[PDB]
Amino acid sequence: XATTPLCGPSRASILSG
Amino acid sequence: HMPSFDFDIPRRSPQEIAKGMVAIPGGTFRMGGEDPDAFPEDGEGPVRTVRLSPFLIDRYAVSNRQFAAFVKATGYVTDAERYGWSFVFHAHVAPGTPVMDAVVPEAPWWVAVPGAYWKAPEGPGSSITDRPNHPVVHVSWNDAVAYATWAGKRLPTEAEWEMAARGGLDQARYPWGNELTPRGRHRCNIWQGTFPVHDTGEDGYTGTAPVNAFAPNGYGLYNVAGNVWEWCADWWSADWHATESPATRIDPRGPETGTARVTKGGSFLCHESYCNRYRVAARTCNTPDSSAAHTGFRCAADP
Ligand SMILES: [Ca+2]
Ligand SMILES: [Ca+2]
Ligand SMILES: [Cl-]
Ligand SMILES: [Cu+]
Repeated sequence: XATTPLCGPSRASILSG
Repeated sequence: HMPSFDFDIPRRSPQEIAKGMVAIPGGTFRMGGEDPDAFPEDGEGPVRTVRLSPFLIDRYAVSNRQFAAFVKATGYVTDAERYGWSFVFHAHVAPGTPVMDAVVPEAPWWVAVPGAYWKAPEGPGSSITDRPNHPVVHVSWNDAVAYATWAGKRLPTEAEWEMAARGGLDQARYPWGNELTPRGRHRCNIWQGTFPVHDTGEDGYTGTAPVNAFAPNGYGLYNVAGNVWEWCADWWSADWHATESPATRIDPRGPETGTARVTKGGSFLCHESYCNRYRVAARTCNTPDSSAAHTGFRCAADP
């Protein structure tokens, strides 16, 4: 899929700055 | 894992615990997958023979009505309520609902919605009045373990989940066999159409379905493929299970440490053109306090 498809959205993933 | 709870664990009999569960006898099965299109980072392989001790497993994912009874009895507050938001699929957010600017990298279809939680799965203004027998969603791994412990149960290991979901078939693609819609019949609730733009709802549902939808597998389990992702006990890795040892082949528990817990089964959002993760060997993970509109759980128990 360009990088591995994502099915599990994590709370950690939205933290960025 | 050592959880902390603010409710006492009630006394329950073996007969009460086993209601709605099926007994999986001890024995071996072939775990894992070797589809050449599997994503390497998912670690579906190797295929291996695993021996499991006898266990019980729920026929159905835990429902809204059941989770509501747990909350009524304990006062339990879910992770999504503590954080104040949870993940909702973009097509299910009603226009005007307050939404966060948050971005899940690579997955813009996920929306962080203040006030979305198990009883209001699309955010403020939504409810579960018409979904008592749908799987509970917006439950984190912590919430699932709390429910399971209150119920006298536990989460299945990945191997237990997969043995039960395979339903007595040896290395079939799906719980029921190798064809996705044998005899032209939908057998699970996944996406049809063009992901993430348009779900045609050919299988009857563009969101969750009741926990008893579709035919069961050969062991009597419903919606192991599709509907909602299901939390398992194990820490995630892509390669711990590549080792050949008693720890990885007899009642395997997964690695002792990790950052995300395993989820199995795929959901109403999965599709062959994107993730292809509704095959029974498929696997992914999520961090244990995370929650989403497509993730729930079923329980296991020691007889
Ligand atoms: Ca569907
Ligand atoms: Ca499932
Ligand atoms: Cl219902
Ligand atoms: Cu998926």
